[PDB]
Amino acid sequence: ASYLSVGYFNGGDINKLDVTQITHLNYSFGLIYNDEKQETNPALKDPSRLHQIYLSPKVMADLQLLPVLRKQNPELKVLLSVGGWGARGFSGAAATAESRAVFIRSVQQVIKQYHLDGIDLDWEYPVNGAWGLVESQPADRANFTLLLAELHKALDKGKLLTIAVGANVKSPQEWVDVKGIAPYLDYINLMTYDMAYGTQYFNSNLYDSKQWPTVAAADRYSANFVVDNYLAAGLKPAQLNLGIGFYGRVPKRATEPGIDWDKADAAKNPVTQPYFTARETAVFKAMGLDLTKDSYFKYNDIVSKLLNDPQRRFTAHWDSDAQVPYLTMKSAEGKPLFAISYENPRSVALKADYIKSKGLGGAMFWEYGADDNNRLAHQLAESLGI
Ligand SMILES: CC(=O)N[C@H]1[C@H](O[C@H]2[C@@H](O)[C@@H](NC(C)=O)[C@H](O[C@H]3[C@H](O)[C@H]4N=C(N(C)C)O[C@H]4[C@@H]3CO)O[C@@H]2CO)O[C@H](CO)[C@@H](O)[C@H]1O
Repeated sequence: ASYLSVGYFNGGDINKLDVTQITHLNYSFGLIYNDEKQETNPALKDPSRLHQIYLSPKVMADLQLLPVLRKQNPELKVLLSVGGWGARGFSGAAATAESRAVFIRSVQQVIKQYHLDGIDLDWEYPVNGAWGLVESQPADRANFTLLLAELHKALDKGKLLTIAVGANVKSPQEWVDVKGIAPYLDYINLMTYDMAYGTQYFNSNLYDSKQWPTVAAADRYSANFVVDNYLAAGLKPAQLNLGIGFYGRVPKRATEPGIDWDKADAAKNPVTQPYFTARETAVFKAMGLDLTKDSYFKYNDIVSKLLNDPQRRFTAHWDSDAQVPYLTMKSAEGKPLFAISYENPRSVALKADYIKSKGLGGAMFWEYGADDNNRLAHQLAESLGI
């Protein structure tokens, strides 16, 4: 058996990447010129370029460096990934025969100009939108299928067409017609992370934790559960890459009450209460993580600031059921508080073992700039036999 290792790089530096350890490199992000009224990026509002791909100056400069990287690994495939969390424009781009043709024409132009091997679409998310951050409509689901079918017909034979899809149970069931789009995609990147929300402690647990259990049923996610949901929806295992996050998250449960929305009196009667005080929030703020804005910490920052804290305020632990590491910090009363879960070489190796045991097509990871001296990608490549 052979396996993929599909590495994303958030470039929009790139020379520190060891591309000998991956089969595919996705450069992130291309954006989409769009007319969504809430768009705040002034560069995307050019009406003469509506529905085309926007490349910032840094993105253009980095894409021109790709022939250098190709020398280091002549087998490497390089794609541009368009979209990302918060990226507007897909709903409109996919909506009509006119808009789709503009977008496809732009994809073809970018692949030719920068000698890319293909394109990755990272739409977060069709139908659902994303809590007011991108426009959506129920027609997104059928329109996404049309866009991918028309992209497949337009792309030169052999160029790659891939997508990234969300962990949410509703993605294969309601948002994306996975059986309908499977004929058009070389592989599908499952974003099997970002689970440390609501009442769940862990961000990318492989299985459910018993020691640190998720309280509300609708929050009970694991990478295994996500894979099973896409398989049950009809995707074949060889077409799937299990996504691995080179980062961790402080769970929302540490700082926000957790709601079980299956309760009739849900909003006023939380089932979990926050356990961070201002003391713990200030510790993270002083290290660059403002928990009022976001909750993630890159793996290299976990290593430098948390695992190697001079005053050893963070203690590393292993959850044998979730198969991922986590850190605790001591409260003012000296009690352990669950601070952050993440991925380390041991847990990355167990996810590669899982890939092999299930016959998945490979691994994907987000993102290479957050690795610690390429150690997580190296472990992934070793465990997968890359
Ligand atoms: C809309 C938004 O919030 N934008 C912010 C962006 O936000 C980033 C960031 O939140 C990143 N999170 C992590 C953990 O790195 C996420 O990263 C996510 C990608 O957008 C998704 N796509 C993939 N793929 C395709 C594998 O993984 C997913 C990844 C992890 O959740 O991208 C966003 C951009 O789109 O971050 C920078 C840096 O603080 C901010 O100035 C701001 O631009």
